[PDB]
Amino acid sequence: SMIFNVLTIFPQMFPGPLGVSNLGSALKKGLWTLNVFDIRAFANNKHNTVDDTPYGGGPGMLLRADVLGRCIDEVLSLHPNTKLMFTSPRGVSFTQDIARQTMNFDNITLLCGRFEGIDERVVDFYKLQEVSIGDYVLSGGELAAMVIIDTCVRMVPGVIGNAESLKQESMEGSLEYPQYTRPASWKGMEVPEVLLTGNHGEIEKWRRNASLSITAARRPDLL
Amino acid sequence: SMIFNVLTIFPQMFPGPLGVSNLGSALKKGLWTLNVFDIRAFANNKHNTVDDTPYGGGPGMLLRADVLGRCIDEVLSLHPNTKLMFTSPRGVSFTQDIARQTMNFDNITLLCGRFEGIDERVVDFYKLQEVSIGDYVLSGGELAAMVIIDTCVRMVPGVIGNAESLKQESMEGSLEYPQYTRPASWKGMEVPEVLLTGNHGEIEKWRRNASLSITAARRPDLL
Ligand SMILES: Nc1ncnc2c1ncn2[C@@H]1O[C@H](CSCC[C@H](N)C(=O)O)[C@@H](O)[C@H]1O
Ligand SMILES: Nc1ncnc2c1ncn2[C@@H]1O[C@H](CSCC[C@H](N)C(=O)O)[C@@H](O)[C@H]1O
Ligand SMILES: [Cl-]
Ligand SMILES: [Cl-]
Ligand SMILES: [Cl-]
Ligand SMILES: [Cl-]
Repeated sequence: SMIFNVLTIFPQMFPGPLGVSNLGSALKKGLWTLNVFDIRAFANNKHNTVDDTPYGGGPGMLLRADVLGRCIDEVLSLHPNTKLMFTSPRGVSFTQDIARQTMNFDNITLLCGRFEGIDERVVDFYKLQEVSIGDYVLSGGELAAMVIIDTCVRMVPGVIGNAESLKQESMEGSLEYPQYTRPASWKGMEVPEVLLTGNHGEIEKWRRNASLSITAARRPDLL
Repeated sequence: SMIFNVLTIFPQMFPGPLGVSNLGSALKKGLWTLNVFDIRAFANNKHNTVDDTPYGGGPGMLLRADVLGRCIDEVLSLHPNTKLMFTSPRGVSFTQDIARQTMNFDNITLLCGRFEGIDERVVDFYKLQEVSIGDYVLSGGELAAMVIIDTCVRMVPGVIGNAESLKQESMEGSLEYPQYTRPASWKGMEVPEVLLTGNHGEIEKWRRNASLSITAARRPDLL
């Protein structure tokens, strides 16, 4: 019920990080599905060439519209209502919220850029939704796609523990409070005593106030 | 001259995306170095256990300070001036700028969180610099570390073509203009004529104004 199609010239990168731990076992269980399309296999030319120099001059290469179009058209023949997305620094900033909106579609397609990007006609023709994972420049869209997929699949019911998932949701808009586990003492540093009292009321008070204080100090924008 | 130490419970994920294309060949050439430390190998216990339930209650698990400390101390014995960083949603927002500051150190260590995070004592004792790659929740720090490394290594001289690199720098603070390559016509859509005239002056004017218009429409914050 959660299908992601990844379009990439590096299919052997995938599943990669998406293949371990909860994501990976949820993938084996079939709680989500990952289809990785190799863009190169859709190159009709005798060259097998996916990229070419840009019209107008300037350095680098650009993914071609004909190759991309064949690949995307294949994806559309298989999944005609897929939500078409393009990893791009030029796109809207990915957030937990965009992640949730993205999941209201149950079939999502992520095009991974390489080189200097893709021919603009592909973006306009297919109305690709451009998405940036942040204000930094990656070498390719593959990491961005993995980031988007991990974020989304983490919220598919059954992928992570229910309690963890509910706690994560309820903490949204706040920074995580300090957390501790064994050993009791480490390099002479001890765990705050309240957390060792079993006093649920006081522990929860302490956590709320720590989160509140940390949030105001570092992410006041989260109000 | 650019050394990254990645601390992770999933060493087999790496190099992964960092191992392909320019990053990968620069890694083989030795323009940067990647040391992936397996946190599990530093678990002294008979259990081989890196994580444990948090003091004070609440769901999930947390990476232990004793295990992390042994691993990080090993890293410090080898690289005593390494810049210690921790992937965390609670951290400062990674940007091209933080990436450049990060590169003024030539030895960087990235701790990858898993589960609910790590024992806070580790953050305070080692003064870890917390870094978020965006306002979304990943399953682990590994993708964040890859994102940080890719961003940084992309600016190491010799990793990508000089011309591309200079163009990227000069376009900072602006959104990328529309780009085109062959074929001339695709699904009845043609390339803007100015880009086919060879007129460098007019092409550059057109690009500047497209970038300016797109930036104002979507990222006015980039002034
Ligand atoms: N922050 C980011 N978010 C999402 N995708 C990104 C990204 N940074 C790079 N990419 C991906 O990596 C590819 C190559 S980078 C493109 C560089 C180009 N000079 C430009 O400024 O746009 C992009 O096409 C895109 O798919
Ligand atoms: N946006 C982000 N940037 C950097 N690291 C992130 C991240 N999202 C998750 N992580 C990493 O993934 C690990 C597990 S997620 C931790 C979840 C916890 N409830 C919390 O809110 O902090 C984190 O310890 C961190 O290393
Ligand atoms: Cl591949
Ligand atoms: Cl569909
Ligand atoms: Cl592993
Ligand atoms: Cl050092």
